[PDB]
Amino acid sequence: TTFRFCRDCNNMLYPREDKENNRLLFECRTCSYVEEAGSPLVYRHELITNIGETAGVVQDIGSDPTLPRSDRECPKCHSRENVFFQSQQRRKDTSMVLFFVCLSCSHIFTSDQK
Amino acid sequence: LPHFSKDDYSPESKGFVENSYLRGLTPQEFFFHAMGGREGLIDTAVKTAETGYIQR
Amino acid sequence: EGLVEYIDAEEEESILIAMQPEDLEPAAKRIRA
Amino acid sequence: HKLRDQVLKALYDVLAKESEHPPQSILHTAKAIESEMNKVNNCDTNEAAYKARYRIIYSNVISKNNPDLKHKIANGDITPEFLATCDAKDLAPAPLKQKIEEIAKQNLYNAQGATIERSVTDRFTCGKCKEKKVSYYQLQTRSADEPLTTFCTCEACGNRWKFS
Ligand SMILES: [Zn+2]
Ligand SMILES: [Zn+2]
Ligand SMILES: [Zn+2]
Repeated sequence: TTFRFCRDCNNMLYPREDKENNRLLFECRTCSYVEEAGSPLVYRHELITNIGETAGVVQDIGSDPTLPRSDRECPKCHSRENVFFQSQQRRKDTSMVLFFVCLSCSHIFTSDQK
Repeated sequence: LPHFSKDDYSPESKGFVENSYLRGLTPQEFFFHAMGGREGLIDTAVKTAETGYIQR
Repeated sequence: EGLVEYIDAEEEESILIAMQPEDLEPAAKRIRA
Repeated sequence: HKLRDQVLKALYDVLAKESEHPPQSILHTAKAIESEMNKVNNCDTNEAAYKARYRIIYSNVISKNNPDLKHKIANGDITPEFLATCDAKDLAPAPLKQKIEEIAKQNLYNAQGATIERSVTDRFTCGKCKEKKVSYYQLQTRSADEPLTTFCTCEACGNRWKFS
């Protein structure tokens, strides 16, 4: 789904079809470089998504003082310290699942058990 | 409010009022009380002009 | 010599605030990280 | 005779392809001609709905999940029954079945709406039925010169009123 660029000249590659050999050949519209396509997938709309609750993590989230602290442990390092905080996505239907990030194992883990 | 830790829905956090009048308040409850009162005052001061127009 | 510090209307979201000088600083009338 | 040869060849293919081999190939083409002659009894190749029931039974056979439909259709479960069944949800398989009833239960629950429950007490008395099942609720309406309204409603019958 990614947007490849011509290695000779960093420009947006477009799909165009072979006339007789029946293959998608990503030809550059700037220069004459051409490349066959790995998959017949071209375009993808994705009208439904549920993604974005997790990321935005820096390696020193716990360096900020404002995050609360708890005593549930990381289930890799067993250290009782932690940093917990809710979803990083905000829709009007995002969940009350929580995200728990530790400093010792430096790992993200949740509290869902379904 | 900037005075609690992050991401809480406790009755203190959103600010359910614990105390009665007589023992006093905490400043957070004082602030929320002022919020609800000010909402009552602004809705009254707009609705009086609108109801006067529609009555006339 | 740096004992008080001006903080504007915009900064406070990097800052936790205490109500009292001993509200939780050590580790009937009324009710009170 | 295009349909009555094509569906017969289809049943030739989907019965020879089975692990249940046809040494009783005359029995199996008897089963196929019985299947097709009850299949036409809905339509006689004169109704557009002929191909739909054929597609249902055909891809139920070629489904896999399940392959056991071939064994039960060769060892029983007769073909004039399986026009009048229309049991496409009911067969092939039962885990997908119990999935569908869980889905239907979930949808029937989620299509229900808002049911705010109106906590009651016996403090006041109704006007219509004069019962102390007051669905009371409290809120402020007027200006600053007064407290709340003391809104009232009876839940035993539906009678709304107000206290002064
Ligand atoms: Zn190029
Ligand atoms: Zn760990
Ligand atoms: Zn009543």
